Amino acid sequence: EMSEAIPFLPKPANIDASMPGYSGFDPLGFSDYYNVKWMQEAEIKHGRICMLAALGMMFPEFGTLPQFSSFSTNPLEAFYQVGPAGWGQILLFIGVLESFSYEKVFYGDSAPGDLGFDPLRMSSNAASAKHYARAEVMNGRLAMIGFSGMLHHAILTKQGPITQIVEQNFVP
Amino acid sequence: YSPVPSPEGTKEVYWETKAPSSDVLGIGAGVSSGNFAASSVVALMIGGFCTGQVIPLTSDPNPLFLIGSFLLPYSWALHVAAWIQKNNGK
Amino acid sequence: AMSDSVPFLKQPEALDGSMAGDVGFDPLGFSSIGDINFLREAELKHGRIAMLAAAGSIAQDIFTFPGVSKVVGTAKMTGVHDILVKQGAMGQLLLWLSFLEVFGTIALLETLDGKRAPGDFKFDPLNFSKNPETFKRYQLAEIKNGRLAMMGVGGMVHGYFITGKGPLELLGN
Amino acid sequence: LYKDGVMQGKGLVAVPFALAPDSLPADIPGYVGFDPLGLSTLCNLDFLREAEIKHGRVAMLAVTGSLVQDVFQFPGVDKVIGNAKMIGAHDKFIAGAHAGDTRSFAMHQIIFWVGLLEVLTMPALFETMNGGPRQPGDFKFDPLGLGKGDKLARKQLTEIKNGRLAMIGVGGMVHHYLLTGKGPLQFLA
Ligand code: CLA
Ligand code: CLA
Ligand code: CLA
Ligand code: CLA
Ligand SMILES: CC1=C(C#C\C(C)=C/C=C/C(C)=C/C=C/C=C(C)/C=C/C=C(\C)C#CC2=C(C)C[C@@H](O)CC2(C)C)C(C)(C)C[C@H](O)C1
Ligand SMILES: CC1=C(C#C/C(C)=C/C=C/C(C)=C/C=C/C=C(C)/C=C/C=C(C)/C=C/C2=C(C)CCCC2(C)C)C(C)(C)C[C@H](O)C1
Ligand SMILES: CCCCCCCCCCCCO[C@H]1O[C@H](CO)[C@@H](O[C@H]2O[C@H](CO)[C@@H](O)[C@H](O)[C@H]2O)[C@H](O)[C@H]1O
Repeated sequence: EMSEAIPFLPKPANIDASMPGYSGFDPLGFSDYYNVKWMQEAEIKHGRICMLAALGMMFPEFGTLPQFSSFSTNPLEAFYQVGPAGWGQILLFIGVLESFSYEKVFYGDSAPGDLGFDPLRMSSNAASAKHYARAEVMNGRLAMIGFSGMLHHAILTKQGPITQIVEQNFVP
Repeated sequence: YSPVPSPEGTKEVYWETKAPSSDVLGIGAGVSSGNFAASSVVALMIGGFCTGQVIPLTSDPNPLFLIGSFLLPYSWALHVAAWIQKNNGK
Repeated sequence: AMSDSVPFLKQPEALDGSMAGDVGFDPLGFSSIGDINFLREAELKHGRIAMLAAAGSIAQDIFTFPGVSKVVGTAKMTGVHDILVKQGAMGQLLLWLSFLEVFGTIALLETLDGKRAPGDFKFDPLNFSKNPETFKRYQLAEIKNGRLAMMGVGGMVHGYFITGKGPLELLGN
Repeated sequence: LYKDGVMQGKGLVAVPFALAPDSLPADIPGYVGFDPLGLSTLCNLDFLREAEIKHGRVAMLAVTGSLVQDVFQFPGVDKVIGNAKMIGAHDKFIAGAHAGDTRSFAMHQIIFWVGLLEVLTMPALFETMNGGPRQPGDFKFDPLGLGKGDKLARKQLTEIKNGRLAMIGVGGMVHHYLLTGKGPLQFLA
């Protein structure tokens, strides 16, 4: 049995197709050493944070909140222009969100990523649940790559992604 | 060697479960987890408010806000006790 | 079992009803933290000091001792306190009450061992507790008047703070 | 329940394409079927019910108050408040409390006493969220003894419904002010 992402390598032993974002991709063998369910939970959280971040690196260029209308459209400047009080409130809200994740991860045996946030019940249909389960991990990985790109491009150009594109400032 | 003395009423509080027993809270062993959490939130608000009044410190600070600023470190122990009582069935 | 004062709340575990004025009123759960005998000593001491303070405020509105009116002028209620730190009344009273409260500290140390009833200094020179029902009636009346005197002293002093008149000067107009 | 299975409870579906969560039971006063966004899964049900009841009761006291405040004023309020009303008054009360005027301290008195009451009845919420014998909204407050039997049931339904209605009313009575000023009957007429 061979890996389907890398067809000349053997299939990794500790990842199976039941995991939603499976593609048989583990050339460095991370799943052979570390706890696979932990690595799934961590991948899901990194991807979700990058989904929110990839939307939020782009969205203030379309429009800003009226109280933050004077804030820069460069994300790396608007990070600093927010005062310590607003970032402290954001950190407190993130901590409220992470209390459930702490309880679930260190004291529970739920599925990876399951914090019990399904108000619309969009996973009730089985095929729909499978498609959303795979698609969350796919768009999460895509947003990880995209947010990495946007952050280092914003380091180089000191402007947002849309702004950097339309001025065509592509060379450092 | 010789018997090591302790004050009267010292019990064994060594724990390997999810949470310690309520005896580690001493006199607060009978306070419910909801009361601890509410007192932690209230202490956090009062301590932060009083501290924010006394960050521009003068040579005549208000004594009441000085006392109330000590509720800011108190809320940490309060939410730890809230977690302890919540996982103790209280 | 629900509390009698607060019917939508559970009865406190450390309140049995054996004490005078126990109707089960403890929503914040203070009796779970402190010893109930220590708390009853605190309540009785606060109430007795407040009874004496209320009676003193009423009497010092009613009349003054000979010579006090030159020392204090027209600065009745708490305004005399500072003035009498400049004189020697407050220090003398603090010393003698500190003596009495050292002996009260010994009495509290005996209360905490289960060998003394709460608030019991056995001070009955004029015998009134001649019957065990009159004793319970006087205990209930003492604790109720102590709580009433706590809030009455609060009202008199804070109204004096607002107006500068006094408890009975206010009712004159 | 009052008219269980007809007015509330089992079987009734409010949004046919967005079914309410199955965790949402059918023996809570006011269940018609209306939870299209599934928001009952994101919080404790006791907290949600008691929060709805408290929001509703505050809105009921506000709507009744709004109408009367726009109609009948206590003697001597004209010397402090004057021709102002509603959302301004609160603010300028604080301004009066900021100015130094020792007789405009009404809103501080009410915040003191309502906060004291909320602090003292907070443990009722705390045993309520542990499945205790107290139901959300039950403070056992019936001085006149009118709901002492089955008559309670009907009242419960009607109360929670009026609460929701009151929740709408204040918003109009506030937001219609924030564009124009005036008051409920000054904006009606
Ligand atoms: C990783 C996430 C992340 C982080 C750290 C930030 C950080 C920041 N944002 Mg930003 N933002 C994000 C995501 C993020 N954003 C997303 C996803 C959007 C699109 C909605 C925006 C839209 C946005 C605007 C329009 C503005 C900011 C601004 C800011 C800055 C000030 C803080 C603030 O008000 O935040 C605001 C952040 C939000 C409103 C995002 C909240 C998203 C929540 C958490 C997700 C909700 C999930 C779900 C839909 C809830 C409903 C459930 C229900 C259906 C059942 C700060 C640098 C302001 C600024 O300084 O501009 C220069 C500003 O004006 N953000
Ligand atoms: C709303 C529910 C409710 C009800 C029905 C009661 C009922 C009662 N309380 Mg009570 N109480 C309540 C809430 C309530 N409480 C709350 C939220 C607190 C603050 C934590 C208290 C604090 C409290 C204290 C400190 C005391 C009582 C006492 C009493 C009893 C004397 C009745 C009296 O004088 O009425 C008049 C009561 C008031 C004006 C205050 C309560 C205001 C509520 C909203 C009105 C309820 C009045 C009630 C229907 C009258 C009962 C009818 C009849 C039995 C007389 C009575 C059994 C006394 C007692 O004997 O217990 C030791 C007492 O000393 N209560
Ligand atoms: C509301 C008043 C009141 C009542 C009913 C009681 C009741 C009681 N006390 Mg008590 N006490 C009080 C106030 C009161 N106390 C105050 C203010 C103090 C501080 C000085 C004390 C200090 C005290 C001690 C140290 C002890 C008691 C004890 C007792 C118990 C024994 C029976 C007894 O003597 O009661 C009978 C009480 C009365 C008949 C009340 C007397 C009311 C007087 C006559 C009125 C005085 C008028 C006033 C001075 C003038 C006002 C002037 C105006 C201008 C305002 C009993 C439960 C003893 C105990 O628990 O163990 C057995 C004990 O050891 N008490
Ligand atoms: C949500 C409550 C609410 C709020 C925040 C306000 C806000 C205000 N009112 Mg108004 N008012 C209300 C309801 C409210 N109103 C109701 C329900 C009435 C009776 C119809 C009134 C009648 C009223 C008059 C006549 C006046 C005010 C005035 C005022 C202003 C000064 C504050 C003051 O003195 O209040 C006073 C408020 C009251 C006297 C209402 C108390 C009625 C309570 C809520 C009944 C509760 C009974 C119930 C058994 C308690 C249960 C306790 C527990 C079990 C929950 C301020 C803008 C004054 C003003 O500036 O006018 C221009 C003024 O003159 N109020
Ligand atoms: C939970 C769920 C729901 C939810 C909903 C919530 C809101 C979920 C939202 C999920 C959202 C956040 C998905 C966002 C994905 C964006 C990713 C894929 C992209 C990055 C773009 C990359 C490719 C790039 C870029 C590139 C950069 C690097 C450089 C540039 O030169 C070029 C370019 C621009 C191309 C709700 C709440 C309704 C409840 C329901 O019961 C369940
Ligand atoms: C000597 C001196 C001074 C002094 C001083 C003095 C003498 C100060 C004395 C202060 C006192 C005695 C304050 C009392 C406050 C009572 C309160 C808050 C009651 C609350 C009741 C509550 C919360 C609820 C009650 C209730 C209600 C209605 C509803 C719920 C149930 C219930 C519990 C029954 C200085 C330092 C100022 C300076 C001066 O130069 C010298
Ligand atoms: C979800 C992600 C959460 C993580 C972020 C939460 C922590 C917040 C970090 C600090 C945020 C703002 O803090 C910040 O304050 C000042 C402005 O307000 C900054 O001050 C300066 O910062 C930069 C210097 O490197 C400059 O480009 C800024 O123009 C300048 O304001 C401080 O250098 C910084 O500490």
